[PDB]
Amino acid sequence: AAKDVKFGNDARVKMLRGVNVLADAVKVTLGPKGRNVVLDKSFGAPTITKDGVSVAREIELEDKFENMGAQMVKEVASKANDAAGDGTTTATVLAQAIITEGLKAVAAGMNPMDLKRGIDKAVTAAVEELKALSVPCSDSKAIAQVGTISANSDETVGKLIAEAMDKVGKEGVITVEDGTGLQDELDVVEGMQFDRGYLSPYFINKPETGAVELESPFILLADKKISNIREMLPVLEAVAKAGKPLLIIAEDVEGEALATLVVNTMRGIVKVAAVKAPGFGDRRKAMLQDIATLTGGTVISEEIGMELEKATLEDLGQAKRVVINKDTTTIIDGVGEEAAIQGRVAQIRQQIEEATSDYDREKLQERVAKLAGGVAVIKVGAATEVEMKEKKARVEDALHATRAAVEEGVVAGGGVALIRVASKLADLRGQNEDQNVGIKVALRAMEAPLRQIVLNCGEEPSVVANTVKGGDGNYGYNAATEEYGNMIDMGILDPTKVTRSALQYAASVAGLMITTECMVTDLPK
Amino acid sequence: AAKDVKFGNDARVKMLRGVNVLADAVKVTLGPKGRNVVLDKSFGAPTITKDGVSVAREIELEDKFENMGAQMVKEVASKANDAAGDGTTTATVLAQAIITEGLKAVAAGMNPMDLKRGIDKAVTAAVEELKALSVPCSDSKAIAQVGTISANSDETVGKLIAEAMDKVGKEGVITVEDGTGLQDELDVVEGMQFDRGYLSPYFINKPETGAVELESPFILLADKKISNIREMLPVLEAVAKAGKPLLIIAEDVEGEALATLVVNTMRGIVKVAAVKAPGFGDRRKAMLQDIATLTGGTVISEEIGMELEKATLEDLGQAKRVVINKDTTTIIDGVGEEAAIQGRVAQIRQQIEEATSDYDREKLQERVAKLAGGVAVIKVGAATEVEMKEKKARVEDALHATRAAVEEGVVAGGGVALIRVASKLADLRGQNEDQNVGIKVALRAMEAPLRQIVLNCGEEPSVVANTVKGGDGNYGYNAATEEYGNMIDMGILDPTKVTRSALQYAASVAGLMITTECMVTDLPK
Amino acid sequence: AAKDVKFGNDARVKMLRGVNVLADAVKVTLGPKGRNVVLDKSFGAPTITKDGVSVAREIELEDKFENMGAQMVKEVASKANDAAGDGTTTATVLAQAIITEGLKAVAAGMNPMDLKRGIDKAVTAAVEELKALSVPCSDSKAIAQVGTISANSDETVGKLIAEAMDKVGKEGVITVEDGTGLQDELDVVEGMQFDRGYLSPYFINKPETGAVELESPFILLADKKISNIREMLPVLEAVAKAGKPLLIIAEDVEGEALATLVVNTMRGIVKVAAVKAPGFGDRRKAMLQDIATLTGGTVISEEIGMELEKATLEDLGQAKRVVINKDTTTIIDGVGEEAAIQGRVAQIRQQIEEATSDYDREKLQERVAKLAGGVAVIKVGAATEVEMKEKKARVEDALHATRAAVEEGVVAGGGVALIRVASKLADLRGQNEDQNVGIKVALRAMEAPLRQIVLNCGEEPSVVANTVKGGDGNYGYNAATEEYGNMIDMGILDPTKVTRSALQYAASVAGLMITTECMVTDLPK
Amino acid sequence: AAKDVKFGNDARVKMLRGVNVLADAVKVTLGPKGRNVVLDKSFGAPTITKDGVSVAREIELEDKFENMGAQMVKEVASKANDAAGDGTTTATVLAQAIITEGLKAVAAGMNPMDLKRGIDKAVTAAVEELKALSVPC
Ligand SMILES: Nc1ncnc2c1ncn2[C@@H]1O[C@H](COP(=O)(O)OP(=O)(O)O)[C@@H](O)[C@H]1O
Ligand SMILES: Nc1ncnc2c1ncn2[C@@H]1O[C@H](COP(=O)(O)OP(=O)(O)O)[C@@H](O)[C@H]1O
Ligand SMILES: Nc1ncnc2c1ncn2[C@@H]1O[C@H](COP(=O)(O)OP(=O)(O)O)[C@@H](O)[C@H]1O
Ligand code: BEF
Ligand SMILES: [K+]
Ligand SMILES: [K+]
Ligand SMILES: [K+]
Ligand SMILES: [K+]
Ligand SMILES: [Mg+2]
Ligand SMILES: [Mg+2]
Ligand SMILES: [Mg+2]
Ligand SMILES: [Mg+2]
Repeated sequence: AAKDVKFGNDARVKMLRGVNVLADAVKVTLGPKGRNVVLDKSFGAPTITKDGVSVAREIELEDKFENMGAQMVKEVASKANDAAGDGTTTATVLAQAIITEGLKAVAAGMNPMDLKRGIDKAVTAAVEELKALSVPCSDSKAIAQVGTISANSDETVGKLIAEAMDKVGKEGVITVEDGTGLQDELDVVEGMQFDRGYLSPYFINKPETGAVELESPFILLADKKISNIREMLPVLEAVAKAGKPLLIIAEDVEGEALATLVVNTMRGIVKVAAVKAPGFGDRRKAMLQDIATLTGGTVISEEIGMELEKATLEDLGQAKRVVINKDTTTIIDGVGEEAAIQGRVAQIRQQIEEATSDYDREKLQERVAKLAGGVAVIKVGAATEVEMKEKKARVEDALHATRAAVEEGVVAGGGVALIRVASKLADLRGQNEDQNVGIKVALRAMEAPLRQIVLNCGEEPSVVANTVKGGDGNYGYNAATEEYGNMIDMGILDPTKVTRSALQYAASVAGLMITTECMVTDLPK
Repeated sequence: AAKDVKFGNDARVKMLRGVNVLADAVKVTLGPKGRNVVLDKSFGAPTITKDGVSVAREIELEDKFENMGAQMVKEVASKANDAAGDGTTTATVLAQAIITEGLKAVAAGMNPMDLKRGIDKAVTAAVEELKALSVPCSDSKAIAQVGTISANSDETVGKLIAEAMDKVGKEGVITVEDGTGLQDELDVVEGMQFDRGYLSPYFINKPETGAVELESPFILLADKKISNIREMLPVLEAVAKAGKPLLIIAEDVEGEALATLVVNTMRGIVKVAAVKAPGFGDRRKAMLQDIATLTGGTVISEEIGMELEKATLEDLGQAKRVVINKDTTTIIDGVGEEAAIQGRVAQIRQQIEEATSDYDREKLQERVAKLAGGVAVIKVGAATEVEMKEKKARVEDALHATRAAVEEGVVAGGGVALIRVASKLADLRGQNEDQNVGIKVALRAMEAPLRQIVLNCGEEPSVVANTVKGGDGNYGYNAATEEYGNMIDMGILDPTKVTRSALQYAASVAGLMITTECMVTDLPK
Repeated sequence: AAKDVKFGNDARVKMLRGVNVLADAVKVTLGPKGRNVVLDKSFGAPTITKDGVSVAREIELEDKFENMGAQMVKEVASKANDAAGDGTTTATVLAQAIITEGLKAVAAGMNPMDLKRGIDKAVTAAVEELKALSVPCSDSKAIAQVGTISANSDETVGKLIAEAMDKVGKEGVITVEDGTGLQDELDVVEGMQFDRGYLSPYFINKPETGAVELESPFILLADKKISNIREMLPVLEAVAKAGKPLLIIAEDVEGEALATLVVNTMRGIVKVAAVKAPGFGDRRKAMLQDIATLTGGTVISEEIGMELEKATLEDLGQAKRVVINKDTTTIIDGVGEEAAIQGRVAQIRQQIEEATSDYDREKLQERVAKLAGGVAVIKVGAATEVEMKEKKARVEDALHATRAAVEEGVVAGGGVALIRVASKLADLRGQNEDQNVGIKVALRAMEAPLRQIVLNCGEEPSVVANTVKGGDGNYGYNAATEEYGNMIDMGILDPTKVTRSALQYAASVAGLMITTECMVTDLPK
Repeated sequence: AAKDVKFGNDARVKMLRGVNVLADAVKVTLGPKGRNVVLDKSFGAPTITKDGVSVAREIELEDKFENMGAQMVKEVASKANDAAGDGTTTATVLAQAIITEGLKAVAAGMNPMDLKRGIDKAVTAAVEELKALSVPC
């Protein structure tokens, strides 16, 4: 199809307009006191929200080049959120600040390479200072405090998270489910987790979380590529009985069988979830065999000459609950008999004793840790049902926050860590008058989060920013109570990973947009 | 799809225009002497109404942003009506007054946060004063007078309501049905009510009330999630015989089964009503078993290994009449034999004697109260049929009014309670010159109901408002007779819940619109 | 359909506009530091790329004559890339330079014949000088260095390529496959390669490479033209069992059977790849028989009176892996037993001893070398999977580079060889004042690659070009480190075939455009 | 009459565009290998000239902000012709170069008055050096 092509400043102005529209819509919700955005709906009353993810989801522009700019910033913010677990609006704010200043500089006649170099060196220095500023969070008390803070001053949630990480290790697997009464019950079962997501996004039955959930499902353990429906039709017919879902774990499922399964799921004949087998090479079969032993199943591989046609319900495995994420699959409470679990664990342990390679033994300890660690289950108790659901959501968010906090520590919240590092780095210089303009652009953009937070609350950003810069350590401004104080003592924290990820991804997208020479899109016809 | 995005005053002006159109259309019907609105119809002659609910239902705007404003106000007015049982037009009037003044203030340069704070504190003070004014209505005589007033001076309606509440308790279940002759007959049967509405809005066969009604229906007591039609085809086939409706009470019905049932109901092959089982956790099965023993049925649960395929008409329960609301299900006159119900009551009573927790014994007290209280039935007698239907509607509205009156008491009607509180609070002050503008906005908007009532009747609002403010207590203006006097003695009352709900929801929507920074809607294409 | 016809300068201006748009979009990505081009996508976030092939693929123009110019340059650039393995962007840059200057000269009144003659003689002289500069690369050490350089300083890739070419000869067959662990394993099996591509482009299941890949496929060895499906239904029905793909190698497949096979592949019933038999005449049957012996099959020829209807799985051959390219078919690890292979080799060797013609014996040595050489397999080992895939792609590109390097040697990269030859040929003269304008146009366009590389890096092209011209030998500019030095020592090489092919194809397309008198296209309706 | 008001960078880019139009017309005639400019005259035949002030006195633009820029830069050539009788193309070239680099420095956040003071100091020192560098003729 015929294309529209733009070069140079003509492309830059369109990207700048799109970025400004997106960020202007999204940034008014930053902080604890964000303003309201009314999002229209096809039918009924609109949606009034203070969340930036929701606002960014429904932002689409009629002009194609401005739409390119908006989508470019949006997908980088999504990447930052995925990597860190939080920080979409902050990353968007940083990206807009850097992009606006840098594109103004480029339009004046400066060398884009020098600006990009200055921005990159400023960001690297800031990241080093951020590492210097961070304080470790590894002991139980700090973990509980971080959980309570992330649960909006809910001490029970932090208590449960601390108990779970003390039970199954801080690097283990934790899952939350619905409870029965008002009691928060925690228990340990046998399971494992491997990083393979669903093959198609059309299998998702929980759009609230964007994940696939199965209750007491059968699993097909095929060590081959699925190529024809005729191979799986008897298995599908057997699964249709008793009304139980089926989980497909095989080497790969290509177009025709994937389309058949997607159509079946949409019309609801049989609910099927498909996931690729973990790993590759000769270790993939070991991973699959460990899964089969955990779930008490049988591996169907062409090497043994086994056919999916002659497969009954016996060969399938059974698990209590299975959760499939975008890029992660969790198996919880397999029915595989436990003495067989001990026998397999002992066998691979003896293999470990025979390991002669560093990488090989590392993979073997990975396998034994996955197989013998188990998973932790936290059951949410409440009086009514809606509060139980929102409490479960709070527990999930607190788990995501606590994982990053344990990974890299915590820094003062409210946007004051970036102010600390920017005030530290005020002496940084570049080799060129254009690399100096880039260094000033990146350091000026670290005050944007706190300034926008104070602006949303309704005070004067300049006075509060000056007062915070004048202080030292964790001195900062509490937006909820409109008073100053030590941010740690007021319980306003951010994990270091969130801040670092947001800053780095904003700088990345800004550098990509600064050195862009052409944009090609379809005609507006 | 591409979106249109507006910021700031550009959004505020559009919301203001939409709110003005909606409220100007709806407020001319307020009071006993409202004017006429001519609503067009697809075919034939128009509809002429003095009711604001009907007028608000058919208001749409061609401009998208103004339509967002109108729908925003309409949805909050509907919330107020649902919470209090009455007060849609009053809530719309209060909301328009506050929104207009506050948006004018915001456009002039005042700070939205301070305005919202002033409005909120004025409303809280008004609510406290309204609680101060209210007088109790708990004894039988006051209940009878409130019922008579709510039934347009119909003493028989109040007599029946007072008898029913003295019979089955002021917090019991009361239902009204069609009678046989001219006699108003009241009787007590065995029944239960639980707060679970219909699964889909397409099951409603009575658009006049917006409720589902079933006569002698069978009930399916399934303690499992229903997902495949093949589980229920035999049961549906059995139900199709004898031409009796079926009510589904289960854990949940997912996409395809719900769609199949909706299609079957729409084409009328079998009339089916679907409703979710009450509660959750381990108590949900207790409630389901109590329902089963009430209606003489059998619980079909996968734990016992029972299948819906091998289910005949025997396992189903039978009830004389079942009514389903938007969020409430009522079962009247179950065929369950009384000795089984009494033995169940004794069993849970012995459980209560063994209760060791306050909230646990609270659930148990709720259960025994629901199971042993029963329901009251009021049968409407009249000479003709149209008169009987109109009297039944009057009885229903009187029941809704009397419930709120018992819950929170009564205050003088005609809009004079709000004048009383506004005149009381004339000394209230704020911390800022912008919080003072907010306080004056909220207190000035409390005279809007009485002024609009007097304007609709045809007098001068200012003279009557001044005369009423001059008085004290229950002194007020009768719009029907154009005469002053004591409101209580002339029988013009409002429940305190209606006034409080209208004021609070109006202030809520006004605060939402004041602090709105962006509006995103689809392109007009 | 009605056409639009343009003559002379009206056609030239449109072609010039199209060529300018294409080259302006594509050339900003040239070198190690090319800028970014944002390519819109139908859904989601755009594509940001620094690769000229991707940018050139998605360029279409709304104007039809300008689109002729763009497609004309694009197709010749693709030819150059196919012939040399690299040099699409460089060929585009050279073509644009020559075309622009030559068309400017033509529009002024100079004779197109003389301009074309001058350009042709300048290019021939440059090719001779480029042959003079080239340094041979045939010994193992130079091969290893060339492989390492082409693999981005990856010594293991070069080591593997050198080992493979030392095993199976520098003119042998090399194939890369996915490995198992982290070990790079190299082995030799029995196979052959013949230059026959897929019959239809719809059989390709690997759009990343644009090739057909089959795993353990059956092959149909038919020595006749296939035209009726009824001949080939039973064989496909047999093939559908066990879910194995089928490779069709016959004299030719006409419209009906090819369409049926394409439809079957598209809907995924049976995966079929079709290829024409190699050669022609009486040698074609000998080649087909050699393939059949290699794969342990049976030739189905009408001369023996064999029918495809009475063909079972026995007559088909089996191979471990088969790869089909655009114009090349590779058979790897046939199941043909080795003693039969040796007997066949001895038989054709005895035939060679009886050869009495030079060309005939040349065909016989071709046959024996292809039959007895075998193929080399290189297996890529890595830790993760994405790394393994990227490394395999790097190995493939290094193989393409090393083949050309062995074929013709290497010259200094960065565009300094063309500067060397242009500075050598500054004394060249033509017979006419119009042939002198053509000679200056061709020599001025040889500095365009280095100037564009330096422009993309951010320096001043004139100063760097002058410094490079002042030097001698392999002195040149390193764009990655912005430092001068000897190009060989910094490891910036470029095969002579790539440069020669790019220059020649650019001159060809320029000469075609210069002597073009008319352009016929469809109406814009 | 009614007026049009432009603030900041918009004004500066319009002004620089006008400066560039006039300077690009004038600068093609500089040196031993400069060329001629044909000037249309309402009364008579066109004049073919290689003089800087003759070309500069002729330029007027359609846009009014760009016309302001051109009208301001024209005074350099006018004054140079009035004072020395020669050297007007060189003056125009220098003025355009200074304006371009100064606007680049201003867009980087510098104070224009301090830049102006620095330019003045540099030019004063330069004139002293030029006086020191001459020889009698
Ligand atoms: N009470 C508070 N006072 C000041 N800043 C706060 C407070 N609570 C949270 N914050 C800060 O506000 C930010 C949260 O903004 P949010 O809307 O969550 O955007 P994001 O999704 O990008 O994190 C965090 O950086 C946090 O440090
Ligand atoms: N005879 C009367 N004189 C004065 N006011 C009255 C009289 N009867 C009812 N009202 C008042 O009119 C209001 C009823 O208006 P209505 O049209 O029902 O609006 P809504 O549905 O919002 O209550 C009540 O607040 C009531 O106090
Ligand atoms: N480090 C370097 N310094 C200078 N020139 C380089 C360097 N690396 C590669 N080149 C040159 O850049 C060219 C590669 O450009 P490329 O984007 O690959 O275009 P093409 O696809 O036409 O080869 C080669 O001619 C090579 O000689
Ligand atoms: F143009 Be100047 F007068 F030499
Ligand atoms: K928020
Ligand atoms: K009315
Ligand atoms: K490149
Ligand atoms: K001159
Ligand atoms: Mg957040
Ligand atoms: Mg009413
Ligand atoms: Mg290349
Ligand atoms: Mg002169």
